[PDB]
Amino acid sequence: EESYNPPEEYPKKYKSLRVVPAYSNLIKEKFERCLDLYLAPRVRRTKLNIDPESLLPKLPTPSELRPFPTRCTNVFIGHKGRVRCLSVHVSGNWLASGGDDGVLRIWEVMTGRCVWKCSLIIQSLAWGPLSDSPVLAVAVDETVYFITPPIFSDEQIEASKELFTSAIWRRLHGGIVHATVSTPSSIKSLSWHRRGDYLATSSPTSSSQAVLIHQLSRGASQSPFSKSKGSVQAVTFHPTMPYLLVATQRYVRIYNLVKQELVKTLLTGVKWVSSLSVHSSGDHVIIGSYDKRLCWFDLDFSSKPYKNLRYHSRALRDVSYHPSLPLFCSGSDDGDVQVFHGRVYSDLLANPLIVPLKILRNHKVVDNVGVLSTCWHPKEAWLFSAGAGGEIRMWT
Amino acid sequence: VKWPEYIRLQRRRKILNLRLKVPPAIAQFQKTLDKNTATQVFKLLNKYRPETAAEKKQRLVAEAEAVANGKVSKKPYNVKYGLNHVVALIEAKKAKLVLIASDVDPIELVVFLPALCKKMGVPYAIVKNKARLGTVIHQKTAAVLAVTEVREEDKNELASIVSAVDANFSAKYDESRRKWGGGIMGGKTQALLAKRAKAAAATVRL
Amino acid sequence: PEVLLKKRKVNERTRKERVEQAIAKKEAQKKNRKETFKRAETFINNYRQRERERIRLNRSAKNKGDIFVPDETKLLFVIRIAGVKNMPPKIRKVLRLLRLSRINNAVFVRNNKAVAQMLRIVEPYVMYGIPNLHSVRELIYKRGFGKINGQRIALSDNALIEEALGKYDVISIEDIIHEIYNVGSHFKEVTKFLWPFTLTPVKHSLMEKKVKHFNEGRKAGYCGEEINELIKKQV
Amino acid sequence: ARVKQKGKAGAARIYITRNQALKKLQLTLADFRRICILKGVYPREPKNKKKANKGSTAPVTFYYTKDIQYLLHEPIVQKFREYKVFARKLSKALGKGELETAKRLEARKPTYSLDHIIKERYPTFHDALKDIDDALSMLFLFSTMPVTDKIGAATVANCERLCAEFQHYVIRSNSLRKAFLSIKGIYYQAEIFGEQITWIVPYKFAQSVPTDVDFRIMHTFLEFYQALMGFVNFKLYNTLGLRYPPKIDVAKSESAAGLAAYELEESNTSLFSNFTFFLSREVPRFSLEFVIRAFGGKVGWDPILGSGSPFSESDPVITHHICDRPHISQKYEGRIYIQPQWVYDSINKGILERTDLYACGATLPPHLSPFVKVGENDYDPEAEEKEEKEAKELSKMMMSNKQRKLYSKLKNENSKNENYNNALRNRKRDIE
RNA sequence: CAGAAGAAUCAUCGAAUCUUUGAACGCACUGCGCCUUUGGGUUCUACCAAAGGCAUGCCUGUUUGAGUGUCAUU
RNA sequence: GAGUUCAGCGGCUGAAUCCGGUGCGCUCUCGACGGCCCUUGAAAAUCCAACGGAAG
RNA sequence: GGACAUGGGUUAGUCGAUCCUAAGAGAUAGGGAAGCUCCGUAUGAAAGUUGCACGAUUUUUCGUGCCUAUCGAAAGGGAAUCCGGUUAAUAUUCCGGAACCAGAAGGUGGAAUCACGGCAACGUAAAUGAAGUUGGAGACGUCGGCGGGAGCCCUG
Repeated sequence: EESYNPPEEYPKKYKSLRVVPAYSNLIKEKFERCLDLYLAPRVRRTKLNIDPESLLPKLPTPSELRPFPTRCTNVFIGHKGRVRCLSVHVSGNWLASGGDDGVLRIWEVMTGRCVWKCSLIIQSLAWGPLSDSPVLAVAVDETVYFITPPIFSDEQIEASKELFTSAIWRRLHGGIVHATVSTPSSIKSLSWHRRGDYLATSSPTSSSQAVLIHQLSRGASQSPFSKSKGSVQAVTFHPTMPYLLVATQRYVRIYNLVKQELVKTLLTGVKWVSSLSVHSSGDHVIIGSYDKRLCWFDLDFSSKPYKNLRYHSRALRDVSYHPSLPLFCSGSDDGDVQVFHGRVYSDLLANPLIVPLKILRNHKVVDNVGVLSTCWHPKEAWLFSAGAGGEIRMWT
Repeated sequence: VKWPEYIRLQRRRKILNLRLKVPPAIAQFQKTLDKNTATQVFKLLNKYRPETAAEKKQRLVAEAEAVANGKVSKKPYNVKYGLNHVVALIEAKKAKLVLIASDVDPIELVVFLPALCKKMGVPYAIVKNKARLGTVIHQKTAAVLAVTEVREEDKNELASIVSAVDANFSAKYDESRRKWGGGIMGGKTQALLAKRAKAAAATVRL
Repeated sequence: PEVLLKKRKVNERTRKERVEQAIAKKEAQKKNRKETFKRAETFINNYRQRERERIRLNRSAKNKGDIFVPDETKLLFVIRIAGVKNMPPKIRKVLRLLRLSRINNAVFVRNNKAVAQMLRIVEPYVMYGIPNLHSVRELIYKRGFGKINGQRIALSDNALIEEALGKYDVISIEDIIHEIYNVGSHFKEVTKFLWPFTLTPVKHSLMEKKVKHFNEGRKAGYCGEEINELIKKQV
Repeated sequence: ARVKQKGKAGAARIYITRNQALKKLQLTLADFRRICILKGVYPREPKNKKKANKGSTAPVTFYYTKDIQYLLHEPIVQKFREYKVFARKLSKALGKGELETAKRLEARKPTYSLDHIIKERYPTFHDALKDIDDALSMLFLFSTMPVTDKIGAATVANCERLCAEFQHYVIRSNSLRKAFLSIKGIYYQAEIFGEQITWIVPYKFAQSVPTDVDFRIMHTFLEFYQALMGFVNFKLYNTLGLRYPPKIDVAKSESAAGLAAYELEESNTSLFSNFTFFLSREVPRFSLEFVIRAFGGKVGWDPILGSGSPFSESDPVITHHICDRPHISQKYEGRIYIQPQWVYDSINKGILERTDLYACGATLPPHLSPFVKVGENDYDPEAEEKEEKEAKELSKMMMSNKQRKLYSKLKNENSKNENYNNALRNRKRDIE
């Protein structure tokens, strides 16, 4: 429908048929048709019978399953640098955060106050599993401090003391220092045992002694591996029976310390592994990777990841699963956080139902770094997100 | 470089016929009629080509139809060809102009023709390639052609061609055809042969 | 059944590179074939031809101031078939006046005494006859070129004709055809606008390509109605 | 058993390259292409090009080995070799100065008939009628081009005859359905034996050859189509009972009578049946005569457009006088003066159109292409967000091959065109 | 002997069949190939089978070539 | 679940088929050396890799 | 009776041959010889099974570029199978169970837009490579002692 006077678009408009010229390209188009007839290869297909691609998607039904961490309403500010790591207490009322500034800030979740402003770089920080012993292990370079803030009840400080009262051990605005542990390498990730008697420290720089196990009952440290192969990126403890999970650069390894043996080596198939999270049931693992990929591992499915997810535009930094609610989060340097719902069914036939729930946005990105760490609330579907600008977003 | 055997034979025969001493009866065929006169020769010869096999049958069937319905001509004029026929014409002193091909393969087929043509008093010329003569007579090759009679229109043309051959082929060469041919050597060949000759003559006489 | 025509396996990059090197070879050969030799016969042959023309021109002019001037028509088609090196100046000018400055040039002429005497002067070089409606139509419709601002422009559209000839009520190719075939008031202006056609002989047969001095057997003189066949072999 | 050598079967054995096809047939590229034009042969790309190329990776065109083996026993190939022999005998005849024998050789020049090529390419007439449109497009394109040293005068004459015969059949059988006018030319759409035929006829103008197209390729396509059209026209004329070929009036052709020269002597199709149109000297008679006579309308035309006019200028029987010139000095009465677009709009819509709107000097209603069908939403010239995003970013999140990606082109291009031509009506209304 | 009922272990003989070899001829001496065409099967770009082909010297012709062999060509 | 050996029954049913220690031991093979060489110690089929950057 | 008579008996994608080459033999090219025949084995051979690639088709008569025998080993080299059971006579072959190799196409999932990490040696589920140019395995004497393992022997 292109002619002398078409209303479709305005080729050229001609006031009359007589003024219409002769198309000088007609022979060229006909010649191109000849060449296409006997030179253009002909491929035969199934003609893609009329089928809108909207039939390919299945039904996630988010309106039913919607523990929505809706838009953030509480913003915590005051940190002058990137919040490298943050953690929430077992009670869920205290959120301790830290970063390269070396300033440790404890925030009250319900009010948003920064009551504990004592500063005391911060690699990571993790609370103890015992409520009566709220000891926070904070890693600074090669030193880890077991700090028990006086904000808690007085008796809890004494309860945390008796837990302990390779790596060398040593025993201020309320600077209640209890135990300082120094390691040859700069520890990257920290993990706590279920009973609080064991501390796992992982460092990527070291090869022989990348991971160290610290027992508070004997007050000593040791290397769980006689011969460690490959760099170690993160470490954690199984939340159901005592396995130790080593997240290397490429693989995720399960080791039983009781037998001192290897259990399963999960092949992420990824250039670089960033961080890992474990479902409370212990048979599902979520892996964040530098390849902008999220890998869901089902220990009862296969060594290979059960599913692969590659929406992030930048490297996936942190992944965390909510301890009670069937939700998990993934924060990357792109400034956007992906919130997914993972429903785990104990039945063999029922495979886990993993569907997206929300894509949180409006987070500042500084020096190609956006979201650094994310934490789940111990009680409800509330998310603490740490940005590179010192902003902590509470996604209720 | 590795030439094929037949290509090597071809080029060696070319050089060998040059280095050797060619007798005067065989060396006179190295000196052919010039390019201008040969063009004028073949202009006259192409007005007397023998009629083609189709054109002859075309004429004969034309006369056959006339008698088939119901029912004196002129003597045909053309060029005379064929070695035995032409030699018989020269000895009969009937040929006016004999044109000998310069590369008849067994050369002795035509080696006596320049002498026989000069003995009988016939103007003759040696022209290039056996194929040019063959083309005139609708053949692949003619060892020799001859002209005995031409129409009164072309009597003056033939008298001019005969004079040109006399001036450019017989008056020319002449002494050059009485000399042994060959012995021609390259630019550097004599110097190489002189070194070889003096080396051989020194003590290599066995 | 889903057959798709993929991109051609022609490699357009190397194709146009091969186009350019072939063109560069043509320019190389064109600048290479220079200064052929001239034998003595060709010089005499020209002189005999020039004397042949001089006698012809004198005999046509002296005591022969007449022309048979074909009738029952007003439009004639004149094609310059042959040319001779170093024409006599009188012949050179008449060909220039009739706009036959190059060989195979064809021009419409109004049949009258003035064009007839000029054609008689230049008779051995031009083949002329009476075009019909069919010959006039296809010649303009397939080889008509106009004088737009003094360059040779194809008559692809009627807008240019209307722009350059609107004062004489000439708007279309068909209007041009009607004016030419009827010899109207603006016939002189239309012929002025029209470029002379270039009816070069066509060599399609293998025999045509090989034979020398091929000019389709273009005879000279007034060919009458046969020129329609000659145009038909061309357009 | 034996160890099977790698790449001795499968795609490596089924597909053959172009060069290997050349050496197999002992053909040259120009002759291999020419036989590929006449036959139905074309490149075929395999799924695994590297495997089919014996492990190599150079970009190489592929053909079926079975397709090539079918060309080993082609009688046309021996005709290509016979032409090479004849061309050399002609060369020897002329080079030896034998003009008459050259003429005899030219008379007995080896020619080949494309009978079995058409049969083996199109088994049934309806198969030919399907891919007949490309042939008709080319024969009409080359029926108006000037003669070249590449394409002969006989070929041009045959193209005109075959095109005119087909136009005569369509007019006689009233098989024409739609005629559309575009800048490229005139698109005709007819139906024969149920099949649909669509071709293009350009406007007659003194164009120039682009000089970038290879006319050797055009020669073989013209040769193939002319044989195809000849046999198609023979059957169509036999179907109508008309003797084939129709006789040619030499005098009428000499006077440029067009279709009137060929007389078909016997061995909403009536949209304009009760009408006598007249043609002025500013309109495409080669197109208007075709459509009007195809739909029953009688035609008279200006004498300068061609002899054999049944009507004159002064004949009062003229119902309509088509004239695209903006000025008519000798205006008639009862012969209402319209523009050419009136006729073709009537053809497309199958109804009589508004002569007042199409009268001389009036505005021109927009041209409608009958080939364009109404789209799903394209403009014809005549709480939820959370569920939506969840249902839209799960296939790009979870689905394996992400074949849903095709929406990025199917919906995107259609929506952009729909948005443009839907907002166009808003702009034009605002301008009004 | 048994069994069968134009017979016949008949004659004549002009039509046919004629396995592997052998001058022995695709290559070898249980095998190993290539080329053209056709066909099959729980079944098809795979596999299989069938048919017709492929020795050497030379002669006549045909086509395609090679040659710094002999020339012609404004 | 096979085999072997014991018990039975009328094919069937029971059990066991285990834990060691070893040696200039014999046989075979592999690894790491040390000599003597001299004449410094078969070939090919076959498979793999590197340099290279044509093409998209 | 290993005699005679009558019947029965040898089952393989994985074991051998088949494929490769060895010393040598040997047809072909050419040359001898009256001759049955002999010499000769890349030799003054036009020594290429479709030697290979390139091209909008090149005056619809093909141009450009590149690279330039066979036999002879059932002990040498070499893709791949074990266990249990079964016969009057056959078993890595048959039966039952369990594997392996080679080649062939599509399909499904995964991977890169010609992939990353580690100072490095190098690693990984992937990670195109034409012409042309190389490298490695095959593939390499013999003797002595030591170390390792298996089976067998000894024995609680």
